[PDB]
Amino acid sequence: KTKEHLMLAALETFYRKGIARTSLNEIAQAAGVTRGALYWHFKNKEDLFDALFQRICDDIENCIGGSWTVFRHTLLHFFERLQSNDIHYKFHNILFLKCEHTEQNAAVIAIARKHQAIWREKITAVLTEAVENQDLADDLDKETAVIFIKSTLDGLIWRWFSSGESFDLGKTAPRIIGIMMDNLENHPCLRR
Amino acid sequence: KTKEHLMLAALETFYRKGIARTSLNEIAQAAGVTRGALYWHFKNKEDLFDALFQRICDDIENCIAGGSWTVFRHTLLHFFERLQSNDIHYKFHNILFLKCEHTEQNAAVIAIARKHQAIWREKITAVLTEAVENQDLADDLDKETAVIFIKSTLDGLIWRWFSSGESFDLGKTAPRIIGIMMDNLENHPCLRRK
Ligand SMILES: C[C@]12CC[C@H]3[C@@H](CCC4=CC(=O)CC[C@@]43C)[C@@H]1CC[C@@H]2O
Ligand SMILES: C[C@]12CC[C@H]3[C@@H](CCC4=CC(=O)CC[C@@]43C)[C@@H]1CC[C@@H]2O
Repeated sequence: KTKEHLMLAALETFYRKGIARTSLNEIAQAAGVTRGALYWHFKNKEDLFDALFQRICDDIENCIGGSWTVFRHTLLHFFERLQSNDIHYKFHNILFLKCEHTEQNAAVIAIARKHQAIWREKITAVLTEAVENQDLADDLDKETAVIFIKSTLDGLIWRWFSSGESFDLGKTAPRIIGIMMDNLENHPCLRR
Repeated sequence: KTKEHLMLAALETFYRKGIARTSLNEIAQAAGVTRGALYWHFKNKEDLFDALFQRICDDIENCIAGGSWTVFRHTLLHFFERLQSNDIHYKFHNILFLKCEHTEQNAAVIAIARKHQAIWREKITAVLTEAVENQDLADDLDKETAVIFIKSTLDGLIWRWFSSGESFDLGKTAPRIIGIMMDNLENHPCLRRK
């Protein structure tokens, strides 16, 4: 029952050509099946992409003392896996570099926005649990903190991919995370 | 001259269709000129892209005017203000971050973008060196890491704003981000050489 084989074929084709220029025919041909066999498992490009997104989010929550400490470990492990896990590597490379916000990709981009709001929620919860445990201040502007966290991580990923991986992510990621963590805990500009 | 018209028509077409699906024919059509009149001024899509990037880079370098590290603060704030208020800068950076897939077809356009990145990396290194000499930044500052820190911090704000459909106020967020980032460059020990 390996609907996993069809996902990995879409991942390879999205990786090689981008999402806009990938056709269902290509994915089926790459997965070595008929259009009909592909269709029984995934109606169209969006559901392939949604399912890869789900696989990524599931790997993250699997790998999951203290809530704020766990969060630190989650961000660190994320950038490790970006380097050592080929699916995580190729998926985020697609998300940041091969997903033009065109009207051809409108439904893929709605999918991505859907997981963005899930992730915003998981962050808002971590921030609230951290306020309660006294890791963050009570006047933490949580809404700007969520933007702050997402921008920081997005910028490192975007920088690393868009530069052709020209720097050592294993050296650089802990320092970016270390700084961002310190700012959330201490910087006045992140409060109301 | 007439180069200006052709360049705006390229920018609109890149913003509508992205760089990869834009044709030189369409740009000519959009601009009201024959294919041969365009080719005279711009030999290919890459030349148009390069022209637009230079004009953006020229705009920023023009708007330069206590202490040059505090000037850096200003030009950074002016960048994010221009992004929200200037149509060419908004469209151009939208195309750069959202409509420029890294396929084999765009590789020449990406090379052009990497060339302007390197110009900007050296411009950042020079601002950091002046600020060290001035002692706005510790002489101990790790300049290589700091440049990646600066680009990654700023890139992340831009990516976040464009890819989320501009669902937050850049005018209020960007000054906070810039203030934190510059605080970290002066004070955070993670940005020193040891
Ligand atoms: C930054 C990001 C959204 C937020 C994600 C992040 C990956 C790590 C992470 C895991 C969580 O448990 C909370 C959300 C975060 C913090 C994602 C990587 C790309 C995406 O834009
Ligand atoms: C971050 C960035 C490179 C560095 C640029 C930045 C725009 C603002 C800017 C102006 C300068 O004076 C130096 C370089 C910087 C700081 C660019 C926006 C996109 C690009 O990736």
